[PDB]
Amino acid sequence: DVSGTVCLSALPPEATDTLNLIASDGPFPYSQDGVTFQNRESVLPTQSYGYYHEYTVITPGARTRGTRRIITGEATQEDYYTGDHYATFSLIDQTC
Repeated sequence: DVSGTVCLSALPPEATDTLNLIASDGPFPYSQDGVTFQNRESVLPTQSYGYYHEYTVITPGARTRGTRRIITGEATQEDYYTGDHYATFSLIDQTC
């Protein structure tokens, strides 16, 4: 299930950066950014394979990819933020 909605302005500034790269279709910091997200645990609504894609939300000072990501849904303005490594998700509202 989705944990409600959250304004983009209420997320880390890196979330905004990630959405800007997605808008320009890259380039991304990680060649894997953009890979299909399976939604294997069905946390997000059920959709066909390829409906979702995952992108890194950089964590300051991290040597790894961290636990922050943005999962895009193919629908317009459909984006999910996870700060706990795919455990929970919140719908991102870019209008606030």
